[PDB]
Amino acid sequence: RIRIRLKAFDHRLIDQATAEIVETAKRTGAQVRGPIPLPTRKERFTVLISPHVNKDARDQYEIRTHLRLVDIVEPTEKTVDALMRLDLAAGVDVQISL
Amino acid sequence: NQYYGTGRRKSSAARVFIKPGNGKIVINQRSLEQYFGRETARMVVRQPLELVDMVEKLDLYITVKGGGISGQAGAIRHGITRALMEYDESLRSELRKAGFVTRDARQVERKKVGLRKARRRPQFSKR
Amino acid sequence: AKQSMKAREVKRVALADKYFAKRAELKAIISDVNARWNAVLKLQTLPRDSSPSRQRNRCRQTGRPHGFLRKFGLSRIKVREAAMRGEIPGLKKASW
Amino acid sequence: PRRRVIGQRKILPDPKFGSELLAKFVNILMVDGKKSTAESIVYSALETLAQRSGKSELEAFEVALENVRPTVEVKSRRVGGSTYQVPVEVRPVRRNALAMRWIVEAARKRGDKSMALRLANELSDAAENKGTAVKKREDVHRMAEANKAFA
Amino acid sequence: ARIAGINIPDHKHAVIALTSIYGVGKTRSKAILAAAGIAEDVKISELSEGQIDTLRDEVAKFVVEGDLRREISMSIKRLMDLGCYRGLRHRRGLPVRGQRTKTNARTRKGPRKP
Amino acid sequence: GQKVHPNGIRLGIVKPWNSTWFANTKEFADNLDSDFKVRQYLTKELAKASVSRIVIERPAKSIRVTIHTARPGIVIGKKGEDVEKLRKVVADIAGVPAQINIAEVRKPELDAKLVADSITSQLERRVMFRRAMKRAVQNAMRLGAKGIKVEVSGRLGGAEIARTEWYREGRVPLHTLRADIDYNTSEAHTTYGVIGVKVWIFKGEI
Amino acid sequence: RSLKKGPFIDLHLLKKVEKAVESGDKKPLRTWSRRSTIFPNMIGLTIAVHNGRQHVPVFVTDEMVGHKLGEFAPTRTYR
RNA sequence: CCGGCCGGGAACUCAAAGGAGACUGCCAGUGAUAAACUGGAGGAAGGUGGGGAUGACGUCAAGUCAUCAUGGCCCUUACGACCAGGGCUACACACGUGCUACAAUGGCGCAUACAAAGAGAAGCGACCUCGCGAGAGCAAGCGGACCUCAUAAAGUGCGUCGUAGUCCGGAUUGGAGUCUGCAACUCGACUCCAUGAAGUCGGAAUCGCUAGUAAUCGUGGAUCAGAAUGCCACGGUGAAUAC
Ligand SMILES: [Mg+2]
Ligand SMILES: [Mg+2]
Ligand SMILES: [Mg+2]
Ligand SMILES: [Mg+2]
Ligand SMILES: [Mg+2]
Ligand SMILES: [Mg+2]
Ligand SMILES: [Mg+2]
Ligand SMILES: [Mg+2]
Ligand SMILES: [Mg+2]
Ligand SMILES: [Mg+2]
Repeated sequence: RIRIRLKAFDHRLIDQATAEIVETAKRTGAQVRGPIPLPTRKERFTVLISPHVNKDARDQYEIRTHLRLVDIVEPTEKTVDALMRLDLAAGVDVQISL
Repeated sequence: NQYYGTGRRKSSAARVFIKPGNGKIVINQRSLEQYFGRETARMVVRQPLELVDMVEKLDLYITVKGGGISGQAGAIRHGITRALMEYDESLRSELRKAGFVTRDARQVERKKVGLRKARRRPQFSKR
Repeated sequence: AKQSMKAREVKRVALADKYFAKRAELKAIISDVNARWNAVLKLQTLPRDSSPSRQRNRCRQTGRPHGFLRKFGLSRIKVREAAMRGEIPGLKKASW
Repeated sequence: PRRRVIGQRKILPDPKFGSELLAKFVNILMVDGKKSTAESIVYSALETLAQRSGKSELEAFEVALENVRPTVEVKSRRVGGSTYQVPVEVRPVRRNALAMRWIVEAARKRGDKSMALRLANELSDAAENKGTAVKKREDVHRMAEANKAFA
Repeated sequence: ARIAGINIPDHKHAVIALTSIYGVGKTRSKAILAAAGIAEDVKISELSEGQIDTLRDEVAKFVVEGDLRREISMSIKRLMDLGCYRGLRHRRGLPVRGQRTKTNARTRKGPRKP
Repeated sequence: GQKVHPNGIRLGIVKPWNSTWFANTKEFADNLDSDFKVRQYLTKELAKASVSRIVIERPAKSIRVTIHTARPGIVIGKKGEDVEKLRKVVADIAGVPAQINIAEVRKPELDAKLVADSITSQLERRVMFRRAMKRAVQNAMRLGAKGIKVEVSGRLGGAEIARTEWYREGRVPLHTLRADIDYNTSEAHTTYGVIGVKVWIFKGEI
Repeated sequence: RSLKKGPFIDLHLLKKVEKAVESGDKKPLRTWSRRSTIFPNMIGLTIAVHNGRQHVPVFVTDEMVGHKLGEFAPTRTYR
């Protein structure tokens, strides 16, 4: 009935706003279709390391981006005030509706 | 209840289901032949039924995706012996000496800045 | 990299949206089976840098018009420097 | 090979017959990892040879292979100034890694239309030792035995 | 078995034989045999006279051969008369299209010596 | 040169990160420039306020910004006053509203940056480089620190022909990823050119 | 060879071509516009085409039309 | 509606967080009763399992004042700044690095099976339609395990070619076109028709690679309006050899 998307580069953190949000539900109203892991899209950026020349040098950086799904089935108005007002985790992207 | 073994090789994952019955085989909803039974390694899906007899004693329906011709046929091969699981650990000893137990861990190695491909090195001229 | 080569590019983003995207899509359809009255294209006498792809793409920090990257808007040289000091969120020396 | 002496991967005996040996053959004729198309060209020459010799298949191959088999070879040895060609008695196992390699390689440098044909024509010329490859034995013999003096 | 140009080709599948003409490049020969009502994979033996000169008309349609050659050589002069870039190039023996000349403009510049 | 940046290689492990926000491909850049624009201004201001490190976060349409200083009061000014004139411009530069916390630097002798900075500032003052190098390394081994190395570089004192010269006292295992290594950098801008300071401070492990 | 939908030509030039049609030619006729496609309404004139250092005279004719003004003003002095 | 498609099903494939597992530790031989090697066991993995990252003190006044910074020096109505057009793309030559071939282990037509990994709103663009075609008009879905890019190719089956400068090879050039862009003259990519160089496997000499590697086969990305045989990344099939 309502699912919230989570992404953040940090992983030892995202599931702790997940397992957090999850908890702040299965306590209150509940249902919650568990937290789904979901494809970690990881960009790579490979660049030349020497200011001048030396094309075989190069550093090879990446940016992992993790997701979680949530899905809450029964929307209680308490459960619905349980995400609201109890949320935090600044570097975590959360998407409400779809 | 269904007796099963995974079996996966080089980026191919085949799931293999057994049931005492005929010697009929389905893969990806298809005849053994109709998939790759008529190609390089038709004879290898069979293999895992050697010292362990059949010809039409047990039935096996499977699916498999990822990789290619021989990697898919490799997985399945590994899933058969892994499903012969059900029929004891007395047969899965010359399934060892068959070399069929093992997980063929050979993957493809990465392209690496500075080279042409994994090991291939740019020809260099001295002068 | 030379104030003026910088200045040039600011002038170009400026113009790039005073007109183009705006005044310039008077061209988009203006050239599309509405045929004809040639005054159509001709109009193209506008500032020149007015066009978007008259813009280069420079390391937001230094001005380097080479070794640029869109994610970060910086040159590989200033990127690595920021990467190593954390500074760039999420980014570390990857391996696989 | 400075230190780490080794063994050898043991490829999987011929999908059609059950022979470690032909697997070595196919792999040797094979090119650009085209195994599929590789075992095609071998059996098709074995098909012609088999009947163009009658005498079976397996055993027809071995007696034509029994020819180009070498026994002694000249291993270099660059010592005090001189390259010194030192004849040495060569292993049984390498005795056909070559033989097969000279056969395959001989039919490649050849004029018949398809490779299956050429292969058959080497197999068959060698059968009655009178092929290019058999001459590669009637030469590595010549070039050893001359350095016979050395030993 | 001449068809069209002084050329006299045949003794193999038709579609390929036709290519012999100066002005056919497969696509035309497919368009010819098709519009002639002929099986492309036919030799000429069987291909009795009846069919042969039906073709000769189909080919007659395009500016092939010496006419083609003249027409083409004409165009190359046109450039040279005009004294434009692509012409000045044609007279100089160097590549018209833009290919670098610092190296490997050989097919146009012709083999090396000095 | 050929040493992997010590801080950089650790980030995944044992070392933090001085920018932690999320953004997608689009604003990612626009952010970086903002960040490197706020640290820019802020460091020119709290220059003589011993600041060792400024972290940034943009909490949903807002910018947080922490400022690690070994002179917390001087930054904060007469009962809040300064932080205000900071917040002001810091939000004028981030395109959004701005909080701005002021984390304290206990035992600044342990901060690579505040170390380097002082060595850097001592040269400009006009002091012996061997002397400074030695002071640093000491009050450091002193207040803990299972090791530290500082090196300098170039025209040390005046040389036409330039040098490096280091000091590795204690332990500094730059190959062990577990090892807590606070590594930083400062540059002296002197009358006969520029001297580059690198310091490593080995604190622990796990 | 490109364009497809409305042959191109600079304004100040094309009007520099009608300041001599209605009038009758003057001396040469400078354009840097090596860009432009040559138009029938230019045949008979002499247009001065910049090549990098100066403007080359080019009498226009009955087949210099689908060609650029630049195609007749060489730019790299080679010998 | 024979489409996992709708109920559903929590088994399995996978997804991504956490866990266990491998230690010469177990048998045995070798070796000083040591270190180790060797072979055997079981095991998905045996002997730093495979790959990566990680590059000590230092050597070459090695390279970078043009990424930026910076001591000193020099110009300052010019060594700075603006604009147009050209040039960095020139062409007797030489060298390096590559790409495409000389072909039947192949070419071509047709049918057809099996990947991985990435990219996407000033974007990826389905569909339908028009165009032989590159493309074009129209238009859905997707910030995306949803939707799009996108129908992998090697391969396999049939047929065709029959060893020829050929149905091998695609250079160069004429003609006519497509898209981007203010603008394809110099110098953009691509397409249709025609065109069909050298080249039949390369002297002296020289390089790569020890296994999922070499070889071969397609796939994606960064930069980027446009402009990849380069670069970076991806799996398919898949060797020979080491006294
Ligand atoms: Mg590969
Ligand atoms: Mg500057
Ligand atoms: Mg551009
Ligand atoms: Mg060349
Ligand atoms: Mg180590
Ligand atoms: Mg130099
Ligand atoms: Mg200065
Ligand atoms: Mg240049
Ligand atoms: Mg061809
Ligand atoms: Mg060859």
